[PDB]
Amino acid sequence: KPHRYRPGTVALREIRRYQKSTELLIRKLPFQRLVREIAQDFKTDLRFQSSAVMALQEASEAYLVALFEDTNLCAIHAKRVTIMPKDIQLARRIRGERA
Amino acid sequence: KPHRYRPGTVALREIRRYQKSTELLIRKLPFQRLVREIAQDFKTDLRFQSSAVMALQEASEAYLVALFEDTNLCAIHAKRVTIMPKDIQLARRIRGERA
Amino acid sequence: KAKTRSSRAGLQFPVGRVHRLLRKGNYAERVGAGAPVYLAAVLEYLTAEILELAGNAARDNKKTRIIPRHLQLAVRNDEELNKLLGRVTIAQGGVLPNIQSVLLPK
Amino acid sequence: KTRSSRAGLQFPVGRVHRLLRKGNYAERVGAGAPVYLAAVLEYLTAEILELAGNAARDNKKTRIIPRHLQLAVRNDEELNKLLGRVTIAQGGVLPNIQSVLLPKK
Amino acid sequence: DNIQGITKPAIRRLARRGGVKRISGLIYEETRGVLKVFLENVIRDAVTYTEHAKRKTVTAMDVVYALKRQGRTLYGFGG
Amino acid sequence: KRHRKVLRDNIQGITKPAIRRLARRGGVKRISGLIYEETRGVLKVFLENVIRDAVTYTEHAKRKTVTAMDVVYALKRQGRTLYGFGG
Amino acid sequence: KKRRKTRKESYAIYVYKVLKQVHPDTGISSKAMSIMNSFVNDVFERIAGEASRLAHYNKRSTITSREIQTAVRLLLPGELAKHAVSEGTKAVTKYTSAK
Amino acid sequence: GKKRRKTRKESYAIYVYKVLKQVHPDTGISSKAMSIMNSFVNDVFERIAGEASRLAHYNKRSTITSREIQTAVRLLLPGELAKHAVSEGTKAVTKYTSAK
DNA sequence: ATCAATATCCACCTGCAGATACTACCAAAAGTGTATTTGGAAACTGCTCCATCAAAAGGCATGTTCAGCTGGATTCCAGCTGAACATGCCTTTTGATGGAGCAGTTTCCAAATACACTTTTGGTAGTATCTGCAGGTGGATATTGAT
DNA sequence: ATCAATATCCACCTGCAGATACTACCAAAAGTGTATTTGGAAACTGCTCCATCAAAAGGCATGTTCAGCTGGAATCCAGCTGAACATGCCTTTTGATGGAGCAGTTTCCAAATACACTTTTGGTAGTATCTGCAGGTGGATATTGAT
Ligand SMILES: [Cl-]
Ligand SMILES: [Cl-]
Ligand SMILES: [Cl-]
Ligand SMILES: [Cl-]
Ligand code: NI
Ligand code: NI
Ligand code: NI
Ligand code: NI
Ligand code: NI
Ligand code: NI
Ligand code: NI
Ligand code: NI
Ligand code: NI
Ligand code: NI
Ligand code: NI
Ligand code: NI
Ligand code: NI
Ligand code: NI
Ligand code: NI
Ligand code: NI
Ligand code: NI
Ligand code: NI
Ligand code: NI
Ligand code: NI
Ligand code: NI
Ligand code: NI
Ligand code: NI
Ligand code: NI
Ligand code: NI
Ligand code: NI
Ligand code: NI
Ligand code: NI
Ligand code: NI
Ligand code: NI
Ligand code: NI
Ligand code: NI
Ligand code: NI
Ligand code: NI
Ligand code: NI
Ligand code: NI
Ligand code: NI
Ligand code: NI
Ligand code: NI
Ligand code: NI
Ligand code: NI
Ligand code: NI
Ligand code: NI
Ligand code: NI
Ligand code: NI
Ligand code: NI
Ligand code: NI
Repeated sequence: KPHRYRPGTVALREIRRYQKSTELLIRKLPFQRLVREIAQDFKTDLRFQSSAVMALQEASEAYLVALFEDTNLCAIHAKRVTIMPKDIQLARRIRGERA
Repeated sequence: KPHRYRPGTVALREIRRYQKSTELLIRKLPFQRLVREIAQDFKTDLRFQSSAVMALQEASEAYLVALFEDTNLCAIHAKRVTIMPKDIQLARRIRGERA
Repeated sequence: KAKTRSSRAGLQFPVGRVHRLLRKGNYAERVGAGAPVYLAAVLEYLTAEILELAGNAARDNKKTRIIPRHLQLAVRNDEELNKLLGRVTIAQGGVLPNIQSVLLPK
Repeated sequence: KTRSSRAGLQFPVGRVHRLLRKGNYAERVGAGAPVYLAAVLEYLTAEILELAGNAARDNKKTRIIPRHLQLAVRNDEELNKLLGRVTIAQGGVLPNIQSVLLPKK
Repeated sequence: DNIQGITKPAIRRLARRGGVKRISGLIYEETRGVLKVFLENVIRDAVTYTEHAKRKTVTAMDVVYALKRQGRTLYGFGG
Repeated sequence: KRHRKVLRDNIQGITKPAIRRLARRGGVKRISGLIYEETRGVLKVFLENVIRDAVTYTEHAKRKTVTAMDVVYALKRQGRTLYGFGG
Repeated sequence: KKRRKTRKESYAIYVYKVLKQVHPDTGISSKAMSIMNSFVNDVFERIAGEASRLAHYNKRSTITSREIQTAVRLLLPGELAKHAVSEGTKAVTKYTSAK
Repeated sequence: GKKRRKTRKESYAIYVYKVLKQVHPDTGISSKAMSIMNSFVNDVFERIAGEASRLAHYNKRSTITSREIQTAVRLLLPGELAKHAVSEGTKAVTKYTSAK
């Protein structure tokens, strides 16, 4: 008398959903806090044009999305279907970010 | 009683040897003909300063060695020690040489 | 002024502007009359190509107004623009639908 | 009285003032800019020669060769990165074998 | 927290947009580390453009130019 | 008198031993049999791209000789800067 | 009202005109138009930048139409290069042969 | 002696050699390594000059001053190299500006 | 296979954010015409260096085969670890309102560019001359693989 | 564990390719001084759009349960390494030759700069008209997972 989908079915559904759209996927305020927090170590009492944070979010999420694409290829190459820190790690090394 | 090193022992010795040295590892003339052939298909009646060919070789060897490091890393991620075309392909995909 | 250099060259893009922009850009001491015409035309062509495929992209998705989504689809679907824009991020463009075949059910 | 000696520099301030003009980087070039640049350039040359000199020494050689620049650059985290997209002809690579490839057990 | 404001469901959404099906639990901390390194690099440079301009506000241009030189050109903010 | 021969199949001049040496420098211990043909392919594409830009610079200079500088400028514009050969 | 008028120029109106010639029935959002503006600035910068290098490699002090041409060759991929060279020569011709 | 007078091909090699004597008085340098060195100097010059170029543009300025060069160095060199380069550069400007 | 529960799809709908359309005021952008200057194409030509053949070894390193070791590919399988799931509360968002500071303006001078002798220097040219080290050899220490 | 059969080391040799040091002369580069011009600091200004917190909205932390993916273990065999053997028409290397074409120098004209004076126009700033589609719905039907 419960309705459960098999594991992976909701996953697949979500992929189809999120690849079809373009809305940002991190929530605006936590991102803003983090940006300000990180900037504070370079210079104190800083303000940000609202479009300057927008830019950073767009650039950040584009970057992570593409890193998950590469990460996924790395899992699959190891005959897995679960991404793991070693996958992200190998992507970044080959990309020349860790190297 | 004839003596045989086990498989992998001469290979390891070779890594040490070639990692130690800096000499070009493809022979000069074969490399030069290849350059002249590829260039000729773009444009006929070209000539090359000798240091143009030497620059192309130095550039091509450094590129191939580095691709092997990245490829080696891709085999090891797959829990192998044998490099395979799919390892090179994964390297080139993540480097953006492909996709 | 009789006719704008754009109309002399048959171009909808601002030849004058391009010429001025080449000077103020410190690209070289002198700038020949031909160059801004050549350059303007190249820029028009590339714009037309992108707008052409993004128009198509807008049509398919049953729409008449181009949004960043449509420039993303146009560019990423085209082997050539995609390379040219290999290191570019179009804001609000998302990604091409793609699911690795080994992840598909059963 | 040279501007180099005047700034306390071995690197040529006159030459750097000149190359900055010929390079079309801006309509005007202030007199301090070449001074600063010649200094930065000399600082970096000093850093790499320092370390290359040691690699030569570690290898019982007294003459620096491109192999020495390469050990120097690749062993130094910051030079390595500054020169991360750069190939040093005849530099070879750093000795490095991945653990798993070693024999044991 | 702050870095933890980038929540597990957010990270999961991004991964899905990148075509990811299943996700190891350790991925979340790794993703945040990765994000922090990305922003540090971009912000450091943008803030250097701000300091030069003698401003106390980071402008979109400062970010857009920082992204350019990091080799991550972004379109849509150059007005 | 005028020589010129036909140049063909020179990519096979990149011998198995020479590819084995390069992979060694790259720290590679074991090599599958299909690696040789793959490597030749990848090299060929690398050269095609470098040589093509190099020859473009050659033509633009109105030269018939490809200089070290043409190669050096070509490598530079593809993000593979080479030190050791000039400018 | 010539005070707050620090004129910010953009390729918008020209982008808009070209839109009509290719899809007269179709329009374009703010964000999209902004994307396009960035695109044109960018290609300008890249092409102009490459011409600048060419001119310098050959100790020239002028950027002629020959420089833009080589620049486009070096920059654009195959087919796009072909057509842009086409459009470019066509427009210089037309312009020479205009009163 | 003298063949139609070849045009001057200028390089940083004498400067590089001086700096080498300063840090390692008994060490020499092959001409290949010197070639690498001269390349590296031209390379860093172009890179700094170019960041500077852009910097000026971005701020509607038409002059590259020591301040543009400084921001450029900070944009270009990593961590500890930037700090010391900025310190050596500032040192030099100060030293220079206080003569006369 | 039977089949209920949900997801997904489709036409249709409204309202409003954001598109377009039309007018007016204006600095600066753009061309037009006309004396002035100069980069670079053209013709000639000296001198570098590229192609090419020769003939040896300085014979090295390659291609071919063949044995048999072991890494990679497969199959199976236990438990560990991610996915699915449900909703109150607690964090984000979407609104409102001063005021910080970016961006505009205009004043003015410290420092830039221009231009003229006058001096100094790095490149080069060319013999003249040491020296570090590549490659040789031997003969003493290090490792691998068979028992 | 011994050890035998190699590879590996490294310190002391050589002959010369390549590095450093003569002095030569000089075009160009660099300095010094002088008059003429100017970008941008710096000081003030306003209105834009940024940080703050109103309450209105709604995403997510929590934990428990369990399917299925992961790594571990076991077996098998073929695809790879090592090495022997035969011999490049193979590559290196040395060096000589003829002359292609690159690079340096001159003459000279066409296209660019400099500039003044005229005419246009793209951007900004409203003001008003209007419309494409995001989001809400109703109803068919396709997908999923439990039988
Ligand atoms: Cl992991
Ligand atoms: Cl494979
Ligand atoms: Cl022209
Ligand atoms: Cl200055
Ligand atoms: Ni902090
Ligand atoms: Ni051919
Ligand atoms: Ni296409
Ligand atoms: Ni360091
Ligand atoms: Ni063949
Ligand atoms: Ni159409
Ligand atoms: Ni140059
Ligand atoms: Ni076509
Ligand atoms: Ni700009
Ligand atoms: Ni320090
Ligand atoms: Ni039913
Ligand atoms: Ni049911
Ligand atoms: Ni339907
Ligand atoms: Ni509105
Ligand atoms: Ni002239
Ligand atoms: Ni000239
Ligand atoms: Ni022969
Ligand atoms: Ni067998
Ligand atoms: Ni085994
Ligand atoms: Ni089980
Ligand atoms: Ni768990
Ligand atoms: Ni609720
Ligand atoms: Ni207010
Ligand atoms: Ni204020
Ligand atoms: Ni201000
Ligand atoms: Ni001298
Ligand atoms: Ni000499
Ligand atoms: Ni030796
Ligand atoms: Ni021996
Ligand atoms: Ni043993
Ligand atoms: Ni000699
Ligand atoms: Ni001003
Ligand atoms: Ni002024
Ligand atoms: Ni089970
Ligand atoms: Ni498994
Ligand atoms: Ni089996
Ligand atoms: Ni001769
Ligand atoms: Ni001759
Ligand atoms: Ni000739
Ligand atoms: Ni010539
Ligand atoms: Ni108008
Ligand atoms: Ni308006
Ligand atoms: Ni409507
Ligand atoms: Ni309507
Ligand atoms: Ni809808
Ligand atoms: Ni419904
Ligand atoms: Ni079913």
